[PDB]
Amino acid sequence: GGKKKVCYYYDGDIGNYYYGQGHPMKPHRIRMTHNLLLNYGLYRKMEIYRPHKATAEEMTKYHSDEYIKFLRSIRPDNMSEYSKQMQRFNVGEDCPVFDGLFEFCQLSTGGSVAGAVKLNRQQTDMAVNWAGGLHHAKKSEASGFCYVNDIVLAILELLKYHQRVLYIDIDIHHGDGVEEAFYTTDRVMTVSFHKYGEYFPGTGDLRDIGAGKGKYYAVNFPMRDGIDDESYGQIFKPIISKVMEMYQPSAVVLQCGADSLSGDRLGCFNLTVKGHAKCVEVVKTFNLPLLMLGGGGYTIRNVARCWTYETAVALDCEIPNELPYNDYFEYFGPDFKLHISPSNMTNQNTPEYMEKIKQRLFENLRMLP
Ligand SMILES: O=C([C@H]1C[C@@H](c2ccccc2)C[NH2+]1)N1Cc2ccccc2C1
Ligand SMILES: [Ca+2]
Ligand code: NA
Ligand SMILES: [Zn+2]
Repeated sequence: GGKKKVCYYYDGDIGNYYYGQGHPMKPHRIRMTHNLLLNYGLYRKMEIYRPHKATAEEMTKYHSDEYIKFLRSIRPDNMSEYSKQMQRFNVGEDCPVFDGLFEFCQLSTGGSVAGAVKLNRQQTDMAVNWAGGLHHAKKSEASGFCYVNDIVLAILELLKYHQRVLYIDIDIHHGDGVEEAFYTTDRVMTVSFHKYGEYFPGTGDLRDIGAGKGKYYAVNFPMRDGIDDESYGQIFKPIISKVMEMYQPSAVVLQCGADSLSGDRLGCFNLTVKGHAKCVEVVKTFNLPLLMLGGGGYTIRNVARCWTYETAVALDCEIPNELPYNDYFEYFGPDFKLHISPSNMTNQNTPEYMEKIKQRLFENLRMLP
């Protein structure tokens, strides 16, 4: 279906935001990604834009005015004055107050909304925002290191021009904030694959299918530890194909959280970069306007590898396994290769479990008109 025009969103300041000592979320991984893909020469094939800072007006298309006013006002130096408000909005522990928190939100969000605008205007086929994908943020509360739900905001932008928008989430966590925003509408179908069972956020059971007009428009594929490329690949393509057939969206948002990779400091899946990127390849085959977003990922060398390779996939550009020299070269030792190996961990997702969950979701997809 041809090679695609790709617009890529990046602000060079993003890597300077720091969640605090010991916090596993490292915005610097976005800068490592960017530097790696520049050193592969991928800037020659795509348009690179610096996102605007999304305004409080843009954010309150979804989020409450009280919550956004709080995020814009809270700082490490006035936290004592806001103790009550911090608890109301779930800020101060997993979602710390840090210097430049609101600007981080603005840049994360600006990339996603700007990409959606570019898609709406038919000026690109794909838009990429690796600083986006903050799927846990809720209307009036922070959650799981997420403050502003850039994904929901981008989908609201797409809904100006698209009757039906499909959201797909391959982060190891359930995309609960996105699901919740659109749970009672048929104008967005949310599809999340995630680890389920004693695992954050605790949502995304098979049986959560939407409500009201949105009944059957939320799809959740709960998984166990140790899922591998072959097991994931054999459910992802059939599920997404059936979704595309039955729902017929006109735009797609794909959250590419890299915490579903093998060796992730917080995740317990066993995907390689190739296995993760196969999801991008599958979605790309439908030739629909596509917004590719970031997400989790805590082994930062593997995040940079993953999103570099997925940018190359978006561009249909073959890149060598030998990493080019770059500003973070030592982070890619001891091998200095792009691709990763799976671990020897047991896959707790038996082939029968995978088929059975698939069959249950197919029964739900038969309820669409
Ligand atoms: O990986 C996650 C969530 C965050 C989310 C994200 C993406 C991009 C930037 C900020 C945030 C990706 N998925 N986690 C939530 C959570 C909550 C509590 C203990 C560990 C974890 C890990
Ligand atoms: Ca997910
Ligand atoms: Na929905
Ligand atoms: Zn995650």
